[PDB]
Amino acid sequence: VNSVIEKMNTQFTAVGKEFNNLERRIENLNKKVDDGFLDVWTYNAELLVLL
Amino acid sequence: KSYTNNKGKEVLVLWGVHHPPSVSEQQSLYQNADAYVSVGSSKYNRRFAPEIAARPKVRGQAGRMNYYWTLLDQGDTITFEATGNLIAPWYAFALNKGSDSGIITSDA
Amino acid sequence: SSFEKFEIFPKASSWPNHETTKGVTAACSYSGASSFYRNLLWITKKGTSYPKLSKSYTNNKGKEVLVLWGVHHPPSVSEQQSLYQNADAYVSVGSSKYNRRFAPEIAARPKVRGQAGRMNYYWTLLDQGDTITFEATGNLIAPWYAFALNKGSDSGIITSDA
Repeated sequence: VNSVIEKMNTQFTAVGKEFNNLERRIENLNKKVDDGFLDVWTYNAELLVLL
Repeated sequence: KSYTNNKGKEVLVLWGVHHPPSVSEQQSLYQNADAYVSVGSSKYNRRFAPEIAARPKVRGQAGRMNYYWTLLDQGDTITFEATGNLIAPWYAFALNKGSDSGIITSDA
Repeated sequence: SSFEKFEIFPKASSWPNHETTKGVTAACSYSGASSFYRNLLWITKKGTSYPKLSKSYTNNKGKEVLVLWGVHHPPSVSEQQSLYQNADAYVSVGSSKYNRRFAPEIAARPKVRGQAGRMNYYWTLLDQGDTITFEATGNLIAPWYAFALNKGSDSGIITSDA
């Protein structure tokens, strides 16, 4: 249990950003990045517990 | 008009550029049909010119005003040089460091 | 997802003082003859006299409106003299959140499709309510149609040959 605790790193400050109406492309890229990392982390956590 | 800093830290300077929507208002406020302002430093350098155009009113106003900011370094100076529309800075800020902060929109 | 194409400025009514037709070039050729785009309008003078123009528009459709226009510039001084009788010129587009003056430029440049002039194109989304004003002195390509947009997301572009 102590090994499973100490492998997961704590996360530091992360704040959502801002964009105007002419930078929609970068904003969609930002949302794709955040959702992709979120899906990978929740998949790793559930699979680790289930094994 | 010029200004130097000595505070050892960076200085965040604001200003604005007004333009009225009509020719006669520009004539009334500044007596010069042509005009420009200009901001100069080491790394920042820009001339501004006004424009005059008709546009619908917002908050009972038909004129407009743009706003600008520039970080200074320690040492290096800045010069304002204007002929018709300068909004001069009246205060400014000297910034410290210490990172990892941000904005939270909540109602707690 | 979907739109509705409608007409902001009718070709017959909205332009009494200028020349609506004779706005046609051979680089945009249709069926061998010369033609022009079906959503814009080239505008020249009615008889070597150019009144300074100003025209507004409001929306009421409850949805956003996507408005196009263009700014022409010819490559030579005499062509700018011939088409608009004004050596200096500007156009200007105003709304609540959009505001820009345009000026033409005159410079020599190599021909493409047998043409040495150029033309830039611009678009702006409107909101429900808020208006827009065009105000021009030498080079406006006025919008002749526009679009009212719906919603319904998750679509895109596919380049294929199936």
